[PDB]
Amino acid sequence: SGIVPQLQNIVSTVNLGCKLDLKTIALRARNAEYNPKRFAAVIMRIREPRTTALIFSSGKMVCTGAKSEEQSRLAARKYARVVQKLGFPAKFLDFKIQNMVGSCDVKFPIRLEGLVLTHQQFSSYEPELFPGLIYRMIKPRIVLLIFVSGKVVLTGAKVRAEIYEAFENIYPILKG
Amino acid sequence: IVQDEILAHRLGLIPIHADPRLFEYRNQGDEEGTEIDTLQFRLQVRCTRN
Amino acid sequence: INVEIKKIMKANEKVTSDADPMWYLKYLNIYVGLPDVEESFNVTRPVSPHECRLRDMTYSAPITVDIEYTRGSQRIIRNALPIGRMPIMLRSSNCVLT
Amino acid sequence: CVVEENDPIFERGSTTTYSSFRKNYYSKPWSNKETDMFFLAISMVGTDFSMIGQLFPHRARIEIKNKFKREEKTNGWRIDKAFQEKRPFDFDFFAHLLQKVLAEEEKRKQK
Amino acid sequence: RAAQFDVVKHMRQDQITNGMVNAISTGNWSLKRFKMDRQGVTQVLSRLS
Amino acid sequence: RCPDCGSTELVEDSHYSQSQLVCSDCGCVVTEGVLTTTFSDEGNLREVTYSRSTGENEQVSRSQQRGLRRVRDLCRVLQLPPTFEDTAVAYYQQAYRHSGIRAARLQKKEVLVGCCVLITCRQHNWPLTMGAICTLLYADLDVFSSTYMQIVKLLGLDVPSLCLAELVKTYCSSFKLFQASPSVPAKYVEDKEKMLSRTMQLVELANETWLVTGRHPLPVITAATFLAWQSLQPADRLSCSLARFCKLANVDLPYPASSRLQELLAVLLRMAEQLAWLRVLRLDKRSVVKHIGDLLQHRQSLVRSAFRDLLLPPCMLKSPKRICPVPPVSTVTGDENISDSEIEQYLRTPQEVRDFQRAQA
Amino acid sequence: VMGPMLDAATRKPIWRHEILDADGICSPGEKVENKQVLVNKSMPTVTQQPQYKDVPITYKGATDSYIEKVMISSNAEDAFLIKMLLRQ
Amino acid sequence: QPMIYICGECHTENEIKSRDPIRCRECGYRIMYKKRTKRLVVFDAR
Ligand SMILES: [Zn+2]
Ligand SMILES: [Zn+2]
Repeated sequence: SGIVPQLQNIVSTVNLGCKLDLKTIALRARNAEYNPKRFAAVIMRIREPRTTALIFSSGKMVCTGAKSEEQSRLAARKYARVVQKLGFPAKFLDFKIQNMVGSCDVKFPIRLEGLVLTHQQFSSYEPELFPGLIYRMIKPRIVLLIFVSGKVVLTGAKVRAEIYEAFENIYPILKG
Repeated sequence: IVQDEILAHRLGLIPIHADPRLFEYRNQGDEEGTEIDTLQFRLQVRCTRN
Repeated sequence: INVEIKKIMKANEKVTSDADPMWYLKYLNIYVGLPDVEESFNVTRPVSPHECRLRDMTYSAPITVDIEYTRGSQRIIRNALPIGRMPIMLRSSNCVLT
Repeated sequence: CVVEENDPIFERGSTTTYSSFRKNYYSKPWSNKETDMFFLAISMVGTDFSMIGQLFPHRARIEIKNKFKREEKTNGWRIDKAFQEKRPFDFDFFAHLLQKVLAEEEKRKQK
Repeated sequence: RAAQFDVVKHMRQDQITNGMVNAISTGNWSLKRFKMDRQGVTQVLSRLS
Repeated sequence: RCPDCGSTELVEDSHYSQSQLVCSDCGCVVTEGVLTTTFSDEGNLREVTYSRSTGENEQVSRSQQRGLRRVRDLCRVLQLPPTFEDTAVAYYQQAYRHSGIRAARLQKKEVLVGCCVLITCRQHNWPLTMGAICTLLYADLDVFSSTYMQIVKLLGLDVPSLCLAELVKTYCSSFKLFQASPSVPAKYVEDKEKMLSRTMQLVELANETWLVTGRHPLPVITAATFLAWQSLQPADRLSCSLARFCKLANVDLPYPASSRLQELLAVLLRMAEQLAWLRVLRLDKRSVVKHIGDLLQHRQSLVRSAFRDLLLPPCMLKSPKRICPVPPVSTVTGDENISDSEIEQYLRTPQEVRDFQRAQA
Repeated sequence: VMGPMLDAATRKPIWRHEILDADGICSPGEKVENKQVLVNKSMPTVTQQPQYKDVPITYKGATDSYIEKVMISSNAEDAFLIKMLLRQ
Repeated sequence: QPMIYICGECHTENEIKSRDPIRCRECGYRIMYKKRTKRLVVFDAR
């Protein structure tokens, strides 16, 4: 197709294997937010990889904003080190990529009605609510937001190869 | 607008100036008709605006 | 359709419930209009009685009424709200044949 | 029984209604000095949205979150520059600066 | 709910229409308010001539 | 078949008020006489359905009964045929089979009723915007849309596309410009058929010029009917505006419609530059409406010439020199740890901890 | 409505489906005899592939009848109403 | 196969296929008659 998508967001979770005290980690950290009146989790933000993490007292932690799996792993290790520095036996166990969202462009307009007429069983196009067509391909289980501008957003994959194959499979459908 | 059966009945009542002695009775059946015992009259009228 | 229906509407112009007082539904004026057909999508269209005979439908006119009510103690007025369909007698005042 | 308390209003005559499907959450705009004081509050306290929302009576929490996200997306260099420099927590001078900002916005509204 | 109820959301328009249609077609009139039970009020118009 | 010869060429032919089976080869019958019910008993016999005769229709919760009655009154206030009511109640009973759907609040059930009647009208080519449906619901449109997306993701039923011509036919008739009521001057009255045809031509022009993709249809329809009303009499209607027209028609105007109108006007300009007499006349955004009919006469060649010189949102039509800029490849992570002073920078000092405790004490 | 069931032996419609047109509806102008279908109606039996059973409108009559007109209309319920006016 | 019909007011030959909304161009009438057949029919003058 001559076009390679650009991964923009990576979501991955990791278990620390130990209990945490949210008030302690929120009290001695400058980048920690904790408001138990609304949300019972700690929000932290690491700047160099430009990522944001959610920490729960049950020992689970999740990261968002990464660009690749290696950056997500680095952010998870940084957060584990931060938790360990606050007097907690945090561990880096059960790390697996949960979700990835990427963006791309085709550089030509796309008729959002021909797609829903030819691929009705794979998409739910409603211009009355949202302008972008929502395509749900079942073989890789990928969700795609398509616009008249040609730029397409892909989500639901587990590895970069899945995003690549989804894009290379949806490209002839958009071109046709 | 005139019915087909009524039209055929009206056409049947129209007399023909043909001499009957020069023709013969059609045999039983034979709807195709022969030169001796039948005559054909064509009526084709297409009404249109002036 | 011109006098008696207005008297019937005036006899039951106001209807209210016992619970939640200060709430009411007040009828102002009821109209019968011209006979139409709801064949078109949310669109009325003049239809002849012969077309109603052919299509096996009814030859009626939409009975509408203008009203005023209270939703949240804020009085809201409606100027054109259809409420029924009255079959139109042929050669009547509102019939298309007259 | 109420006496001349409500006024007649014509609304929704039961015709084809436009599908809005938009809830434009009203948000107070951001000024230049307001952006500067928000940046200095971030540099002094960190990324604690609760404390920032507490010291911003003229703002909201969701507005602060949106502003912080847009800043991280656009001016990450200025964000890192503000995060590198530190400043001790000030309370009295902070209230004096709040009163100064109040006077400034009052003068702006007078214009 | 705090969502104020209004009659417009329940103004059934098929009630009177179906009542009139049935009373004219079937020809049986049952008025419980007057206890009137009549039959054969409406008849099919004879188009013999 | 034939009992003697075995021929299976048995034909059903009606005798003199008698039905029987007979073979065409040997003329022998195998079964004569038929048993049919009399209408004298047909009017006496009562109907029995499968659900009521199996035990169903009795395990109907009060909430399910309320939901089906809501479906009934919703399809009745719209004056829908009984087939629409049957299809809607069938779709509701089919969607109520899920455990996650039956266990919900009244708002969820009401927006489900709304989405069910929406799907019902979408099936039989009946255009109906979601706004008119949400109007009759005691809920908001955002949760309605969320539940719609959820149920179309869970069920995956057929959802036809909203036809623009039928939507125009439904939307143009709502205007009071066709009747010379005392609330509107006689100068604004027009014919319904001509206005409908002009609006249909204009919305077709918008469809072929990328003005129905992404944007809501109703503002485009309003802009088209406004241009049609203006072109029907520019001598006495060009001085008006879209707000004046919507106020006179007693219809809530869409907010982006005017902007959409502008875009359509621009399209007209891109057409007016192709026609020789119009490009010599040197029209503008205002004086282009009076020739709209002419633009609709040869719209095909005009839009072909315009596209040979597509339509995109103005946000991206600013000559973007950097399209999808490639980020730098920085997938490195060092050996095991890049640095440790970051942790010392992110932690709170005892003075900062005391200040935080004193601030919200 | 199914088309006329043509006989493969003679490449012509059967005596029962003789008066039917290409659309399965009897065309005006011809004569109708006893035990002849006017509309080749077929209805589904489900209410996975749909199963259609034939329920054609046969003409019960001792004498022959001639078709004067065939009116096809469409109601709001998408139901096609077909009315044939037989003349004797 | 081109199936032809005649409207009720304009009386124009309209070609529509199966499962189409019964309508007619340049109008809105919904009464659609079928044209007379082209087959030969024999009548008796009795
Ligand atoms: Zn035999
Ligand atoms: Zn016509």
